[PDB]
Amino acid sequence: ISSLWIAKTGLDAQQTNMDVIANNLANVSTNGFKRQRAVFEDLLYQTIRQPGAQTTLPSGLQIGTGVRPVATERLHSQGNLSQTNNSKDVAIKGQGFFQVMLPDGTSAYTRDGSFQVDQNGQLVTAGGFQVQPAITIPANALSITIGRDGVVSVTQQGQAAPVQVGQLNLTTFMNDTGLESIGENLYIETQSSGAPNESTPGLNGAGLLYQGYVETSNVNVAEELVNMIQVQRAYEINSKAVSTTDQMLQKLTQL
Amino acid sequence: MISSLWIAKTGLDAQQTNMDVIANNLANVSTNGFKRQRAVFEDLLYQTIRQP
Amino acid sequence: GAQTTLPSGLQIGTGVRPVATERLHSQGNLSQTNNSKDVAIKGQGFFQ
Amino acid sequence: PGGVPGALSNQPAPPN
Amino acid sequence: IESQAPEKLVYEPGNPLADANGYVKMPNVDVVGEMVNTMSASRSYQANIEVLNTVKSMMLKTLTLGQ
Amino acid sequence: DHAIYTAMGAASQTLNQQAVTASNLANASTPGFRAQLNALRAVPVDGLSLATRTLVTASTPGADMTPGQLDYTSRPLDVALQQDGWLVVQAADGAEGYTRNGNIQVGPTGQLTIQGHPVIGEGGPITVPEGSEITIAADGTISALNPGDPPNTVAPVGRLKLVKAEGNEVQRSDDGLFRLTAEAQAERGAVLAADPSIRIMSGVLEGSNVKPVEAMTDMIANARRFEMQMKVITSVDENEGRANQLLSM
Amino acid sequence: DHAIYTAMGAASQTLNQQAVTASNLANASTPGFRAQLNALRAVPVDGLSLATRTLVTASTPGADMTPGQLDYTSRPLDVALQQDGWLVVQAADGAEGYTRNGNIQVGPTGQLTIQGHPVIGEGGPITVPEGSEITIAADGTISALNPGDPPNTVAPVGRLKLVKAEGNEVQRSDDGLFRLTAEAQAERGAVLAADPSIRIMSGVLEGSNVKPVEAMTDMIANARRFEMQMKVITSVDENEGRANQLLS
Repeated sequence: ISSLWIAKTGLDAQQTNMDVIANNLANVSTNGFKRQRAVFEDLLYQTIRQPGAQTTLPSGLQIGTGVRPVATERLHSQGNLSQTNNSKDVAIKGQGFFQVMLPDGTSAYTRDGSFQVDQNGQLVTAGGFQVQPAITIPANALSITIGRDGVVSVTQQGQAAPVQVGQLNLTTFMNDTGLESIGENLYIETQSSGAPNESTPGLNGAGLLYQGYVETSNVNVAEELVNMIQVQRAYEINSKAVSTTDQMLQKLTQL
Repeated sequence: MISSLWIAKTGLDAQQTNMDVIANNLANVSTNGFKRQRAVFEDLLYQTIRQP
Repeated sequence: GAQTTLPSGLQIGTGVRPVATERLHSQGNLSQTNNSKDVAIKGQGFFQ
Repeated sequence: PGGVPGALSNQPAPPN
Repeated sequence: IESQAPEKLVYEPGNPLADANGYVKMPNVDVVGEMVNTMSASRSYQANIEVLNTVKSMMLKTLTLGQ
Repeated sequence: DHAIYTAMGAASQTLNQQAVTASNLANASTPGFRAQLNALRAVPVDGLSLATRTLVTASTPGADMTPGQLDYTSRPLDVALQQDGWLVVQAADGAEGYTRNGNIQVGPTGQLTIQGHPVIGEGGPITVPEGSEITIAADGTISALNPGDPPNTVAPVGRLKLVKAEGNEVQRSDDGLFRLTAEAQAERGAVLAADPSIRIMSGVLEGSNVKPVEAMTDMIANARRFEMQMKVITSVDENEGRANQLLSM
Repeated sequence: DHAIYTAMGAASQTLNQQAVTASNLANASTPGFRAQLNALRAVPVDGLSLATRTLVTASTPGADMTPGQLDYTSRPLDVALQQDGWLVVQAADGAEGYTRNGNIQVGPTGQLTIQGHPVIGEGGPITVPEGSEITIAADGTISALNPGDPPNTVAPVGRLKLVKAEGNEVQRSDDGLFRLTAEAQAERGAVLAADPSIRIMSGVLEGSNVKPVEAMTDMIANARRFEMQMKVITSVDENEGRANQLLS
């Protein structure tokens, strides 16, 4: 029956909005996580009888067909900074993304600023993926400094002048909402957010780098709880709608 | 099947791991030459729903 | 049948059965009991 | 040629 | 004849039968109308059977005219 | 006998009306949703004598224009409109549609869309320089700043086309967008002029206006109205059997 | 007299659909499970005069490929695939099968199994050295470290065979494994080569993907449809009685 079919679409959509809420809440401790927000749209409205030729009420019957989620979108709203005295952690001040290399050979983009030097120098992410544009750190390093403009300088012994290593380039897109989230803290260019523009930090819109800080999660907490309460109540309302149509048909079928 | 439970379970597990790491860091204040640990939590794979 | 439309065909399941319950061999934590007779194992090993 | 009466011959049979 | 009431639409974009907009067409069968049609057809069937029985009895009695 | 075609009608339409209310409940979280109103109309059958049969049909007399929910998302693109105010978008069929959704999304090209339909300014669809931070003023004015550039270079690019229309002047189309009714088009023209008195708030998003109390009460009434129709149908069916038996002998 | 058979077919196929739904619900806790879809097809009987009789046939059109929820278990051998990705195992009858169950187990002899089915690697079934600690990378690579040895001596042993296939290219076998359809086999070959674009997460197990809302709605619908068919059967059953008993 139309009622059961629609109310089912409603219940499924509130479960999606709770899944989104649960994903946002589970990622409170994630570094550089952008909150997800679910938007829904009503489906095609069916016109059974057109409005009449007109003091009185119009005469039509346009029953809808349900609801459907359109596209859960992330709010690239900048997060806060947490201090971690680790010299390898850098945080972005503004809109920008680090470019890393996936094992398949295609480039992904991340905002988590936790990096580590692996056994052959090379700043890699926590998952081990290499962080283009390749940064090799020598073993004679006494301290590593990542500058405002992405200059990686390394101090050594018996050398008053710090030996540099490279430039950390940030990727800038024109629609940051549009990147496809692969999963493992990586975004890829979709048909939207195309033409990834490489730039040294500080110019062409790229953000600055803070060494020793990590950008915390964007997720606000009270919004999630209010959304959860509303989702639960809408789910209960749709369950009461399902209950009504079932009883109605139980009386019709027990004719 | 329930889903939102298996996501909140991962949330609870991540917070439990964080609390274990914090407890280890606090318990070893008096050790000579101990290095603080920080656990990095970072999300799983996303499922993608077809959009005709 | 030989194949637009939906692949016709009634295929009905049977249910669910439990096959085997497995134990997770992960190192547990250590608690301090001053009794000198108690020992804890750091690794995969069993007293015979 | 007759056949099985009732349920078997009034349910949609397999193609072949 | 196939009824001309508009087909119902369900949003299942993963269904192979879904069109470019993702809507699967489901039948426009009205349950209450069909139940009432079944009941009224049954009553008309019984009325016609009773009519036929009465008419057959009347001719049987006509077969014994004048006797 | 034909009494069964009266009650059954109220049994059928009660389902149709329910299929409206359930739909309203399925979009409780839809941004910028106008709930469909349902109403039953009594259509009498006029014929030859003792006017005695009056059927019922379920119709939807427009929609409910009471403002929806108002949450505060710290997003410079989410916009909410004052009451009896509409945003203007370009519909799927090259036409003009009005909406309450303020979830404007900037495409990679920089063209603004709402639900995939590009928003409309005074110069038509609104485009924005690629990858620029956008702030919408309190009257629809749009300012774009290229990141990294000094704020002194904030320059306006366009203005949203905001219109004013009551709930009686607008009809919901099958694609979910509202259009001018025939009556309203007769006196206001095919294209609505921009209303400069409409005030728009940036950084908040307008939710749906589905009332839960109304929906729950309507569902209870629907169920307890069907049951009565099913009782009348059963009574007529039981009555017809005797009458049929009357034809014997 | 033959509308009773139409209604009986409808009721029996409603029972079949209910059986499918109950089987789906019974596996709400089955690791890496794919729900069986159900759809009532209509078969129109083609006689000469008025095809006023159309029957109902239940059908199961493939399965549901929406991933479920991942339980994070602190174990290196429980793995979860990307969306629309499949692990490859050697089937029961010496053939190849695909699955989502990432609960990889090891034996005393060291061979990897899933539900008892040995896992297939590049060079055939994967065998790990006896009694070693095993880690699975994010692209299928398998590393083995002998117990009580420096972790520096860890070395890769093999790579899992991870494939990509959609619902249209996949049909469930009677033993619970998924295989290629004939029309997909004709295009993509008898054996699917490894797909390097699939990422695999180690330490998370994928559960079932049965949706409770759809199952409950389906059960309600099945009950009501069955009641309507019983009413039709009862209505037909009285009329025929009267007719014959009287027109004799």
